[PDB]
Amino acid sequence: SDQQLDCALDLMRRLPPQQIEKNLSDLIDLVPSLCEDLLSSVDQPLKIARDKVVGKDYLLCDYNRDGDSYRSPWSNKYDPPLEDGAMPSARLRKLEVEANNAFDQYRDLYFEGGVSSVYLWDLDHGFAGVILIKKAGDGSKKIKGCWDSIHVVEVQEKSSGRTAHYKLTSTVMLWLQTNKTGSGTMNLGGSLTRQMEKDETVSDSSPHIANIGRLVEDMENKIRSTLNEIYFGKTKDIVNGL
Amino acid sequence: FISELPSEEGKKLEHFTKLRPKRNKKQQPTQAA
Amino acid sequence: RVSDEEKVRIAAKFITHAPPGEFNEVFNDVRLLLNNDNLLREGAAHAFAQYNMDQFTPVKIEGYDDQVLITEHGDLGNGRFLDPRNKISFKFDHLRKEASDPQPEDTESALKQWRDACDSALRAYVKDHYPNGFCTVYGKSIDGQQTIIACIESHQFQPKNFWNGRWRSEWKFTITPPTAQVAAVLKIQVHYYEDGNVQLVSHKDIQDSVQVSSDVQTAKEFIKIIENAENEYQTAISENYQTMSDTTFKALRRQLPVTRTKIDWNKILS
Repeated sequence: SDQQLDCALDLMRRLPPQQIEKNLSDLIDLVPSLCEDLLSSVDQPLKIARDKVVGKDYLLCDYNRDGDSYRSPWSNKYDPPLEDGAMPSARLRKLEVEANNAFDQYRDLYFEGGVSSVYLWDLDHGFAGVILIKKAGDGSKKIKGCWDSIHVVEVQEKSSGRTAHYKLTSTVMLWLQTNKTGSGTMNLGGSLTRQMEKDETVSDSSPHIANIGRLVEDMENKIRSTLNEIYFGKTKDIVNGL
Repeated sequence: FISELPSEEGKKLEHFTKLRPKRNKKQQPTQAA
Repeated sequence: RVSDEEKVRIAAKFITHAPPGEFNEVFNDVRLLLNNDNLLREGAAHAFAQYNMDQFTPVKIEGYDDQVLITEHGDLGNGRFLDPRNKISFKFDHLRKEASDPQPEDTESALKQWRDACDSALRAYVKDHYPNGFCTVYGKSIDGQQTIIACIESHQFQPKNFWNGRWRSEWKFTITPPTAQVAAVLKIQVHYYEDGNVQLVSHKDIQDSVQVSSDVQTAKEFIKIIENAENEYQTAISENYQTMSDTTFKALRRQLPVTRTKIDWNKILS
Protein backbone atom coordinates (compact mmCIF):
# COMPACT_ATOMS: atom_id res chain seq x y z
CA SER A 1 0.00 0.00 0.00
CA ASP A 2 3.04 2.25 0.04
CA GLN A 3 3.66 0.60 -3.30
CA GLN A 4 0.03 1.50 -4.11
CA LEU A 5 0.70 5.10 -3.06
CA ASP A 6 3.85 5.29 -5.25
CA CYS A 7 1.85 3.97 -8.28
CA ALA A 8 -0.87 6.58 -7.70
CA LEU A 9 1.71 9.34 -7.45
CA ASP A 10 3.41 7.94 -10.56
CA LEU A 11 0.01 8.13 -12.27
CA MET A 12 -0.47 11.81 -11.36
CA ARG A 13 2.96 12.50 -12.86
CA ARG A 14 1.83 11.19 -16.25
CA LEU A 15 -1.89 12.03 -16.60
CA PRO A 16 -2.54 15.42 -18.27
CA PRO A 17 -2.21 18.12 -15.54
CA GLN A 18 -5.02 19.96 -17.38
CA GLN A 19 -7.27 17.43 -15.59
CA ILE A 20 -5.67 17.18 -12.08
CA GLU A 21 -8.84 17.58 -10.07
CA LYS A 22 -10.88 15.08 -12.05
CA ASN A 23 -8.03 12.58 -12.13
CA LEU A 24 -7.56 12.93 -8.37
CA SER A 25 -11.26 12.26 -7.72
CA ASP A 26 -11.20 9.29 -10.16
CA LEU A 27 -8.03 7.92 -8.53
CA ILE A 28 -9.58 8.09 -5.04
CA ASP A 29 -12.72 6.36 -6.36
CA LEU A 30 -10.39 3.70 -7.73
CA VAL A 31 -8.44 3.23 -4.45
CA PRO A 32 -10.59 4.56 -1.54
CA SER A 33 -8.10 3.47 1.16
CA LEU A 34 -5.60 5.97 -0.30
CA CYS A 35 -7.93 8.97 0.13
CA GLU A 36 -6.13 10.55 3.10
CA ASP A 37 -2.55 10.12 1.72
CA LEU A 38 -3.61 11.26 -1.79
CA LEU A 39 -5.31 14.41 -0.46
CA SER A 40 -2.17 15.31 1.48
CA SER A 41 0.40 14.57 -1.24
CA VAL A 42 -1.35 15.53 -4.48
CA ASP A 43 -1.13 19.22 -5.27
CA GLN A 44 -4.13 20.87 -6.98
CA PRO A 45 -4.85 24.23 -8.53
CA LEU A 46 -5.68 26.63 -5.69
CA LYS A 47 -9.28 27.63 -5.13
CA ILE A 48 -10.38 31.02 -3.87
CA ALA A 49 -13.02 31.56 -1.14
CA ARG A 50 -14.40 34.59 0.63
CA ASP A 51 -14.33 35.09 4.38
CA LYS A 52 -17.56 37.10 4.83
CA VAL A 53 -16.94 38.19 8.44
CA VAL A 54 -13.68 39.96 7.53
CA GLY A 55 -14.21 40.64 3.81
CA LYS A 56 -11.00 39.10 2.48
CA ASP A 57 -10.23 36.24 0.14
CA TYR A 58 -8.33 33.12 1.19
CA LEU A 59 -6.90 30.06 -0.55
CA LEU A 60 -8.14 26.48 -0.24
CA CYS A 61 -6.02 23.35 0.08
CA ASP A 62 -5.83 20.13 2.07
CA TYR A 63 -3.80 21.90 4.81
CA ASN A 64 -6.71 24.17 5.86
CA ARG A 65 -9.35 21.51 5.38
CA ASP A 66 -11.27 19.57 7.95
CA GLY A 67 -14.27 17.40 7.11
CA ASP A 68 -15.66 19.32 4.12
CA SER A 69 -14.97 22.74 5.69
CA TYR A 70 -12.06 25.20 5.26
CA ARG A 71 -10.44 27.48 7.85
CA SER A 72 -9.85 31.14 7.00
CA PRO A 73 -6.54 32.64 8.10
CA TRP A 74 -8.20 36.01 8.78
CA SER A 75 -11.06 35.01 11.06
CA ASN A 76 -9.63 31.65 12.20
CA LYS A 77 -13.07 30.08 11.51
CA TYR A 78 -14.17 27.00 9.55
CA ASP A 79 -16.71 27.33 6.69
CA PRO A 80 -19.25 25.70 6.76
CA PRO A 81 -18.83 26.03 10.51
CA LEU A 82 -17.32 23.08 12.39
CA GLU A 83 -17.88 21.88 15.94
CA ASP A 84 -14.42 20.35 16.27
CA GLY A 85 -11.91 21.09 13.53
CA ALA A 86 -8.13 21.06 13.77
CA MET A 87 -6.86 24.39 15.09
CA PRO A 88 -3.40 25.86 15.69
CA SER A 89 -2.30 26.28 19.32
CA ALA A 90 -2.87 29.81 20.65
CA ARG A 91 0.85 30.58 20.45
CA LEU A 92 1.00 29.23 16.91
CA ARG A 93 -2.15 31.11 15.82
CA LYS A 94 -0.29 34.29 16.79
CA LEU A 95 2.63 33.39 14.56
CA GLU A 96 0.15 32.38 11.80
CA VAL A 97 -1.33 35.92 11.92
CA GLU A 98 2.10 37.58 11.62
CA ALA A 99 3.02 35.15 8.81
CA ASN A 100 -0.16 35.92 6.82
CA ASN A 101 0.52 39.64 7.10
CA ALA A 102 4.18 39.16 6.14
CA PHE A 103 3.42 37.05 3.06
CA ASP A 104 0.65 39.41 2.03
CA GLN A 105 3.43 42.02 1.64
CA TYR A 106 5.76 39.54 -0.07
CA ARG A 107 2.94 38.80 -2.58
CA ASP A 108 2.34 42.49 -3.28
CA LEU A 109 6.06 43.09 -3.86
CA TYR A 110 6.62 40.06 -6.19
CA PHE A 111 3.19 39.58 -7.74
CA GLU A 112 1.50 43.05 -7.54
CA GLY A 113 -1.86 41.29 -7.17
CA GLY A 114 -3.25 37.80 -6.75
CA VAL A 115 -4.09 36.28 -3.36
CA SER A 116 -2.03 34.66 -0.58
CA SER A 117 -2.71 32.56 2.54
CA VAL A 118 -0.61 30.94 5.25
CA TYR A 119 -1.63 28.00 7.38
CA LEU A 120 0.40 26.68 10.30
CA TRP A 121 0.12 23.50 12.37
CA ASP A 122 1.82 22.20 15.53
CA LEU A 123 4.26 19.32 15.49
CA ASP A 124 5.74 17.32 18.39
CA HIS A 125 9.00 19.35 18.42
CA GLY A 126 8.31 22.18 16.05
CA PHE A 127 5.75 23.37 13.62
CA ALA A 128 4.89 23.27 9.99
CA GLY A 129 3.16 25.55 7.57
CA VAL A 130 1.99 26.11 4.04
CA ILE A 131 2.43 29.39 2.09
CA LEU A 132 -0.10 29.66 -0.80
CA ILE A 133 -0.07 32.21 -3.65
CA LYS A 134 -2.42 32.45 -6.59
CA LYS A 135 -1.90 35.01 -9.34
CA ALA A 136 -3.78 35.08 -12.64
CA GLY A 137 -2.45 37.26 -15.45
CA ASP A 138 -4.61 39.12 -17.90
CA GLY A 139 -7.30 36.61 -18.85
CA SER A 140 -8.65 38.92 -21.58
CA LYS A 141 -5.95 38.31 -24.19
CA LYS A 142 -5.47 35.60 -26.79
CA ILE A 143 -3.04 33.92 -24.30
CA LYS A 144 -3.64 33.88 -20.54
CA GLY A 145 -1.64 32.46 -17.65
CA CYS A 146 -1.98 31.51 -13.97
CA TRP A 147 0.54 30.74 -11.23
CA ASP A 148 0.01 28.68 -8.08
CA SER A 149 2.67 28.56 -5.34
CA ILE A 150 2.49 25.84 -2.69
CA HIS A 151 5.37 26.08 -0.18
CA VAL A 152 5.32 23.59 2.62
CA VAL A 153 7.84 24.23 5.37
CA GLU A 154 8.76 22.00 8.33
CA VAL A 155 10.53 23.67 11.25
CA GLN A 156 12.49 21.84 13.94
CA GLU A 157 13.62 24.07 16.80
CA LYS A 158 16.86 23.03 18.53
CA SER A 159 16.76 22.74 22.34
CA SER A 160 18.92 25.87 22.86
CA GLY A 161 16.28 27.78 20.83
CA ARG A 162 19.15 29.50 18.95
CA THR A 163 19.03 27.56 15.66
CA ALA A 164 16.37 25.67 13.82
CA HIS A 165 16.30 23.26 10.93
CA TYR A 166 14.06 24.28 8.05
CA LYS A 167 12.79 21.93 5.36
CA LEU A 168 11.04 23.41 2.29
CA THR A 169 9.11 21.52 -0.36
CA SER A 170 7.79 23.93 -3.02
CA THR A 171 5.42 23.34 -5.86
CA VAL A 172 4.78 25.96 -8.48
CA MET A 173 2.02 25.22 -10.94
CA LEU A 174 2.12 27.21 -14.15
CA TRP A 175 -0.78 27.28 -16.59
CA LEU A 176 -0.74 29.01 -19.97
CA GLN A 177 -3.38 28.74 -22.59
CA THR A 178 -5.06 30.03 -25.63
CA ASN A 179 -8.54 31.60 -25.00
CA LYS A 180 -9.62 30.00 -28.25
CA THR A 181 -11.10 26.50 -28.04
CA GLY A 182 -10.84 23.96 -29.60
CA SER A 183 -9.44 24.27 -33.13
CA GLY A 184 -6.14 26.16 -32.68
CA THR A 185 -6.29 25.52 -28.95
CA MET A 186 -2.99 25.29 -27.19
CA ASN A 187 -2.49 24.53 -23.55
CA LEU A 188 0.91 24.43 -21.74
CA GLY A 189 0.41 23.63 -18.09
CA GLY A 190 1.64 21.66 -15.11
CA SER A 191 3.98 22.01 -12.17
CA LEU A 192 7.49 21.66 -10.89
CA THR A 193 8.45 20.62 -7.37
CA ARG A 194 11.73 21.36 -5.58
CA GLN A 195 13.25 20.85 -2.10
CA MET A 196 15.57 23.08 0.08
CA GLU A 197 16.95 22.42 3.59
CA LYS A 198 18.85 24.82 5.88
CA ASP A 199 19.93 25.36 9.47
CA GLU A 200 19.44 28.97 10.60
CA THR A 201 20.05 31.20 13.60
CA VAL A 202 16.82 31.99 15.45
CA SER A 203 16.85 35.33 17.35
CA ASP A 204 15.05 38.65 17.84
CA SER A 205 16.71 39.88 14.62
CA SER A 206 16.27 36.63 12.72
CA PRO A 207 12.88 35.19 13.76
CA HIS A 208 11.08 32.24 12.16
CA ILE A 209 9.07 34.24 9.61
CA ALA A 210 12.16 36.07 8.41
CA ASN A 211 14.12 32.82 8.00
CA ILE A 212 11.12 31.19 6.27
CA GLY A 213 10.51 34.34 4.17
CA ARG A 214 14.06 34.21 2.86
CA LEU A 215 13.86 30.49 1.98
CA VAL A 216 10.54 30.99 0.15
CA GLU A 217 11.91 34.05 -1.66
CA ASP A 218 15.11 32.20 -2.68
CA MET A 219 13.13 29.18 -3.77
CA GLU A 220 10.61 31.20 -5.82
CA ASN A 221 13.28 33.29 -7.56
CA LYS A 222 15.04 30.07 -8.58
CA ILE A 223 11.89 28.24 -9.66
CA ARG A 224 10.76 31.26 -11.79
CA SER A 225 13.97 30.95 -13.78
CA THR A 226 13.63 27.17 -13.97
CA LEU A 227 10.04 27.47 -15.21
CA ASN A 228 11.16 29.85 -17.91
CA GLU A 229 13.87 27.38 -19.03
CA ILE A 230 11.64 24.27 -18.91
CA TYR A 231 8.43 25.72 -20.34
CA PHE A 232 9.81 28.07 -22.99
CA GLY A 233 13.13 26.42 -23.74
CA LYS A 234 12.86 22.65 -23.15
CA THR A 235 9.29 21.81 -24.24
CA LYS A 236 9.86 24.13 -27.22
CA ASP A 237 13.05 22.27 -28.32
CA ILE A 238 11.16 19.01 -28.00
CA VAL A 239 8.41 20.41 -30.29
CA ASN A 240 11.09 21.67 -32.68
CA GLY A 241 12.56 18.15 -32.77
CA LEU A 242 9.31 16.38 -33.67
CA PHE B 1 -1.46 -11.05 -20.52
CA ILE B 2 -2.08 -9.65 -18.08
CA SER B 3 1.48 -9.07 -16.75
CA GLU B 4 3.63 -6.07 -15.76
CA LEU B 5 5.13 -4.43 -18.87
CA PRO B 6 8.75 -3.21 -19.46
CA SER B 7 10.05 0.32 -18.85
CA GLU B 8 13.05 2.08 -20.41
CA GLU B 9 13.11 4.77 -17.69
CA GLY B 10 15.80 3.02 -15.60
CA LYS B 11 14.69 4.42 -12.25
CA LYS B 12 11.52 5.10 -10.30
CA LEU B 13 10.22 8.67 -10.21
CA GLU B 14 10.73 10.19 -6.77
CA HIS B 15 7.71 11.77 -5.05
CA PHE B 16 8.89 14.77 -3.01
CA THR B 17 5.42 15.51 -1.62
CA LYS B 18 5.43 12.13 0.20
CA LEU B 19 7.96 13.54 2.63
CA ARG B 20 5.96 16.63 3.57
CA PRO B 21 4.86 17.06 7.19
CA LYS B 22 1.38 15.73 7.89
CA ARG B 23 -1.44 17.71 9.52
CA ASN B 24 -3.90 15.57 11.44
CA LYS B 25 -7.59 16.08 10.79
CA LYS B 26 -10.36 15.67 13.33
CA GLN B 27 -12.62 14.35 10.54
CA GLN B 28 -12.03 12.74 7.15
CA PRO B 29 -13.82 14.03 4.01
CA THR B 30 -17.28 13.01 2.77
CA GLN B 31 -16.17 13.58 -0.86
CA ALA B 32 -12.74 14.44 -2.26
CA ALA B 33 -14.11 17.15 -4.59
CA ARG C 1 -18.38 2.78 -2.66
CA VAL C 2 -17.69 2.52 -6.40
CA SER C 3 -18.64 -0.78 -8.09
CA ASP C 4 -15.95 -3.00 -9.70
CA GLU C 5 -17.56 -1.99 -13.00
CA GLU C 6 -16.75 1.65 -12.24
CA LYS C 7 -13.22 0.87 -11.04
CA VAL C 8 -12.38 -0.62 -14.46
CA ARG C 9 -14.07 2.18 -16.34
CA ILE C 10 -11.71 4.48 -14.44
CA ALA C 11 -8.70 2.21 -15.02
CA ALA C 12 -9.64 2.15 -18.74
CA LYS C 13 -9.92 5.93 -18.93
CA PHE C 14 -6.49 6.42 -17.30
CA ILE C 15 -4.96 4.04 -19.85
CA THR C 16 -6.48 6.03 -22.75
CA HIS C 17 -4.94 9.29 -21.37
CA ALA C 18 -1.44 7.92 -21.09
CA PRO C 19 1.02 10.33 -22.68
CA PRO C 20 2.94 9.10 -25.75
CA GLY C 21 5.72 6.63 -24.89
CA GLU C 22 4.28 5.97 -21.42
CA PHE C 23 1.55 3.37 -22.01
CA ASN C 24 3.53 0.71 -20.13
CA GLU C 25 4.07 2.84 -17.01
CA VAL C 26 0.39 3.88 -16.85
CA PHE C 27 -0.72 0.28 -17.46
CA ASN C 28 1.51 -1.07 -14.67
CA ASP C 29 0.30 1.68 -12.31
CA VAL C 30 -3.36 0.99 -13.07
CA ARG C 31 -2.91 -2.81 -13.08
CA LEU C 32 -1.57 -2.70 -9.52
CA LEU C 33 -4.17 -0.18 -8.28
CA LEU C 34 -7.03 -2.23 -9.65
CA ASN C 35 -5.59 -5.46 -8.27
CA ASN C 36 -7.81 -7.64 -10.40
CA ASP C 37 -6.27 -9.00 -13.56
CA ASN C 38 -9.40 -10.73 -14.84
CA LEU C 39 -11.34 -7.48 -14.47
CA LEU C 40 -8.66 -5.37 -16.16
CA ARG C 41 -8.57 -7.80 -19.09
CA GLU C 42 -12.36 -7.82 -19.74
CA GLY C 43 -13.05 -4.17 -18.87
CA ALA C 44 -10.06 -2.42 -20.42
CA ALA C 45 -9.34 -4.49 -23.53
CA HIS C 46 -11.22 -1.82 -25.49
CA ALA C 47 -8.91 0.87 -24.05
CA PHE C 48 -5.63 -0.78 -25.11
CA ALA C 49 -6.83 -0.80 -28.75
CA GLN C 50 -8.28 2.70 -28.55
CA TYR C 51 -5.04 4.08 -27.18
CA ASN C 52 -3.01 2.52 -30.03
CA MET C 53 -5.45 3.77 -32.73
CA ASP C 54 -5.78 7.27 -31.30
CA GLN C 55 -1.98 7.54 -30.91
CA PHE C 56 -1.24 6.36 -34.48
CA THR C 57 1.17 3.79 -33.02
CA PRO C 58 3.93 2.91 -35.51
CA VAL C 59 4.74 -0.78 -35.88
CA LYS C 60 7.54 -2.68 -37.58
CA ILE C 61 6.51 -5.83 -39.46
CA GLU C 62 9.17 -8.47 -40.12
CA GLY C 63 10.29 -8.45 -43.76
CA TYR C 64 8.98 -5.02 -44.75
CA ASP C 65 11.06 -1.87 -44.49
CA ASP C 66 8.36 0.68 -43.95
CA GLN C 67 6.54 0.79 -40.64
CA VAL C 68 2.76 1.02 -40.65
CA LEU C 69 0.50 3.11 -38.41
CA ILE C 70 -2.23 1.51 -36.35
CA THR C 71 -5.36 3.60 -36.90
CA GLU C 72 -9.14 3.01 -36.91
CA HIS C 73 -8.97 3.16 -40.71
CA GLY C 74 -6.86 -0.01 -40.85
CA ASP C 75 -8.86 -2.00 -38.29
CA LEU C 76 -10.09 -5.12 -40.09
CA GLY C 77 -11.60 -6.76 -37.01
CA ASN C 78 -10.58 -9.82 -34.99
CA GLY C 79 -7.18 -8.43 -34.00
CA ARG C 80 -6.04 -7.76 -37.58
CA PHE C 81 -4.94 -4.49 -39.21
CA LEU C 82 -4.39 -3.44 -42.83
CA ASP C 83 -1.06 -2.36 -44.25
CA PRO C 84 -2.31 -0.77 -47.50
CA ARG C 85 1.18 0.06 -48.84
CA ASN C 86 2.47 -3.50 -48.47
CA LYS C 87 -0.92 -5.11 -49.31
CA ILE C 88 -0.93 -7.31 -46.21
CA SER C 89 -2.94 -7.97 -43.08
CA PHE C 90 -1.37 -8.67 -39.70
CA LYS C 91 -2.41 -9.57 -36.20
CA PHE C 92 -1.60 -6.94 -33.64
CA ASP C 93 -1.06 -7.55 -29.94
CA HIS C 94 -2.28 -4.28 -28.46
CA LEU C 95 -0.46 -4.60 -25.11
CA ARG C 96 2.94 -5.77 -26.31
CA LYS C 97 2.48 -3.67 -29.48
CA GLU C 98 3.71 -6.45 -31.79
CA ALA C 99 2.74 -7.41 -35.32
CA SER C 100 2.53 -11.08 -36.21
CA ASP C 101 1.22 -13.43 -38.94
CA PRO C 102 1.40 -11.25 -42.08
CA GLN C 103 -0.86 -12.39 -44.90
CA PRO C 104 -1.70 -11.03 -48.32
CA GLU C 105 -4.76 -8.82 -48.55
CA ASP C 106 -6.62 -8.15 -51.73
CA THR C 107 -7.29 -4.47 -52.41
CA GLU C 108 -7.86 -3.47 -56.01
CA SER C 109 -10.43 -0.70 -56.16
CA ALA C 110 -8.85 1.16 -58.05
CA LEU C 111 -9.40 3.93 -55.63
CA LYS C 112 -6.13 2.03 -55.19
CA GLN C 113 -4.64 4.03 -58.07
CA TRP C 114 -5.26 7.29 -56.18
CA ARG C 115 -4.27 5.64 -52.92
CA ASP C 116 -0.87 4.64 -54.33
CA ALA C 117 -0.16 8.13 -55.80
CA CYS C 118 -1.11 9.90 -52.57
CA ASP C 119 1.03 7.48 -50.64
CA SER C 120 4.09 8.09 -52.83
CA ALA C 121 3.84 11.85 -52.59
CA LEU C 122 3.22 11.69 -48.82
CA ARG C 123 6.15 9.33 -48.19
CA ALA C 124 8.56 11.80 -49.88
CA TYR C 125 6.94 14.66 -47.94
CA VAL C 126 7.31 12.84 -44.61
CA LYS C 127 10.95 11.87 -45.14
CA ASP C 128 11.76 15.54 -45.80
CA HIS C 129 9.62 17.22 -43.17
CA TYR C 130 10.03 14.97 -40.17
CA PRO C 131 13.20 13.49 -38.58
CA ASN C 132 11.61 10.12 -37.75
CA GLY C 133 8.21 10.21 -39.37
CA PHE C 134 5.91 7.45 -40.53
CA CYS C 135 2.76 7.68 -42.66
CA THR C 136 -0.01 5.39 -43.85
CA VAL C 137 -2.50 6.16 -46.66
CA TYR C 138 -5.97 4.53 -46.94
CA GLY C 139 -8.43 4.35 -49.85
CA LYS C 140 -12.05 3.42 -49.14
CA SER C 141 -15.74 4.16 -49.66
CA ILE C 142 -17.59 5.70 -46.72
CA ASP C 143 -21.28 6.48 -47.20
CA GLY C 144 -20.77 5.78 -50.92
CA GLN C 145 -18.05 8.40 -51.18
CA GLN C 146 -14.49 7.73 -52.41
CA THR C 147 -12.18 9.09 -49.73
CA ILE C 148 -8.40 9.23 -49.31
CA ILE C 149 -7.20 9.18 -45.71
CA ALA C 150 -3.64 10.19 -44.95
CA CYS C 151 -2.16 9.65 -41.48
CA ILE C 152 1.19 10.97 -40.26
CA GLU C 153 3.01 10.20 -37.03
CA SER C 154 6.34 11.49 -35.65
CA HIS C 155 7.67 11.07 -32.13
CA GLN C 156 10.71 11.50 -29.88
CA PHE C 157 10.90 9.33 -26.78
CA GLN C 158 13.53 10.08 -24.13
CA PRO C 159 12.32 8.20 -21.05
CA LYS C 160 15.87 8.32 -19.57
CA ASN C 161 15.64 12.14 -19.62
CA PHE C 162 12.01 12.14 -18.45
CA TRP C 163 10.39 13.45 -21.60
CA ASN C 164 8.35 12.31 -24.57
CA GLY C 165 6.76 14.02 -27.53
CA ARG C 166 4.50 13.15 -30.42
CA TRP C 167 2.97 14.74 -33.51
CA ARG C 168 -0.08 13.25 -35.30
CA SER C 169 -2.02 14.51 -38.31
CA GLU C 170 -4.93 12.99 -40.16
CA TRP C 171 -5.95 14.25 -43.64
CA LYS C 172 -9.17 13.28 -45.41
CA PHE C 173 -9.62 13.96 -49.08
CA THR C 174 -13.15 13.29 -50.33
CA ILE C 175 -13.05 12.90 -54.14
CA THR C 176 -15.77 14.97 -55.85
CA PRO C 177 -14.80 16.45 -59.24
CA PRO C 178 -13.98 19.14 -59.77
CA THR C 179 -13.46 20.29 -56.14
CA ALA C 180 -12.48 17.91 -53.30
CA GLN C 181 -13.16 19.22 -49.82
CA VAL C 182 -10.32 18.54 -47.42
CA ALA C 183 -10.58 18.08 -43.67
CA ALA C 184 -7.76 17.71 -41.18
CA VAL C 185 -6.76 17.53 -37.55
CA LEU C 186 -3.20 18.28 -36.47
CA LYS C 187 -2.20 17.32 -32.88
CA ILE C 188 0.86 17.93 -30.68
CA GLN C 189 1.60 16.48 -27.25
CA VAL C 190 4.74 16.91 -25.20
CA HIS C 191 5.33 15.64 -21.68
CA TYR C 192 8.18 16.62 -19.39
CA TYR C 193 8.34 14.97 -15.97
CA GLU C 194 11.67 15.40 -14.27
CA ASP C 195 10.83 16.71 -10.80
CA GLY C 196 7.37 17.72 -12.09
CA ASN C 197 4.71 17.08 -14.73
CA VAL C 198 4.45 19.62 -17.59
CA GLN C 199 2.41 19.01 -20.75
CA LEU C 200 1.79 20.75 -24.01
CA VAL C 201 -1.52 19.79 -25.60
CA SER C 202 -2.66 21.43 -28.85
CA HIS C 203 -4.61 20.56 -32.00
CA LYS C 204 -5.86 22.37 -35.03
CA ASP C 205 -8.67 21.68 -37.46
CA ILE C 206 -8.21 22.43 -41.15
CA GLN C 207 -10.87 22.76 -43.85
CA ASP C 208 -9.84 23.50 -47.41
CA SER C 209 -10.40 22.36 -50.96
CA VAL C 210 -8.42 20.81 -53.80
CA GLN C 211 -9.13 20.69 -57.45
CA VAL C 212 -9.22 17.14 -58.60
CA SER C 213 -7.56 16.16 -61.82
CA SER C 214 -5.37 13.09 -62.36
CA ASP C 215 -4.41 10.82 -59.46
CA VAL C 216 -0.75 11.99 -59.65
CA GLN C 217 -1.56 15.67 -60.14
CA THR C 218 -4.19 15.69 -57.42
CA ALA C 219 -1.90 13.91 -54.96
CA LYS C 220 0.76 16.55 -55.53
CA GLU C 221 -1.88 19.23 -54.80
CA PHE C 222 -3.00 17.26 -51.70
CA ILE C 223 0.58 17.27 -50.41
CA LYS C 224 0.90 20.96 -51.17
CA ILE C 225 -2.07 21.74 -48.86
CA ILE C 226 -0.69 19.41 -46.17
CA GLU C 227 2.76 21.02 -46.21
CA ASN C 228 1.36 24.54 -46.09
CA ALA C 229 -1.13 23.82 -43.31
CA GLU C 230 1.42 21.81 -41.26
CA ASN C 231 4.02 24.59 -41.71
CA GLU C 232 1.56 27.36 -40.70
CA TYR C 233 0.54 25.48 -37.58
CA GLN C 234 4.20 24.92 -36.53
CA THR C 235 4.77 28.66 -37.04
CA ALA C 236 1.72 29.49 -34.87
CA ILE C 237 2.85 27.20 -32.01
CA SER C 238 6.23 28.87 -32.18
CA GLU C 239 4.62 32.36 -32.21
CA ASN C 240 2.54 31.24 -29.18
CA TYR C 241 5.69 30.20 -27.33
CA GLN C 242 7.28 33.60 -28.03
CA THR C 243 4.19 35.43 -26.73
CA MET C 244 4.04 33.19 -23.64
CA SER C 245 7.70 33.77 -22.81
CA ASP C 246 8.07 37.47 -23.43
CA THR C 247 4.57 38.69 -22.36
CA THR C 248 2.27 36.20 -20.61
CA PHE C 249 4.76 34.63 -18.18
CA LYS C 250 6.20 38.03 -17.29
CA ALA C 251 2.76 39.17 -16.17
CA LEU C 252 2.61 36.59 -13.42
CA ARG C 253 5.56 37.04 -11.09
CA ARG C 254 8.24 39.69 -11.27
CA GLN C 255 11.97 38.84 -11.14
CA LEU C 256 12.52 41.44 -8.36
CA PRO C 257 10.27 43.98 -6.56
CA VAL C 258 10.00 47.42 -8.27
CA THR C 259 12.70 48.75 -5.89
CA ARG C 260 14.84 45.99 -7.50
CA THR C 261 16.25 44.83 -4.17
CA LYS C 262 15.46 41.57 -2.46
CA ILE C 263 13.10 41.87 0.46
CA ASP C 264 14.15 43.38 3.76
CA TRP C 265 12.32 40.94 6.00
CA ASN C 266 12.99 42.98 9.14
CA LYS C 267 11.20 45.93 7.58
CA ILE C 268 8.27 43.76 6.50
CA LEU C 269 7.92 42.43 10.07
CA SER C 270 7.86 45.87 11.69
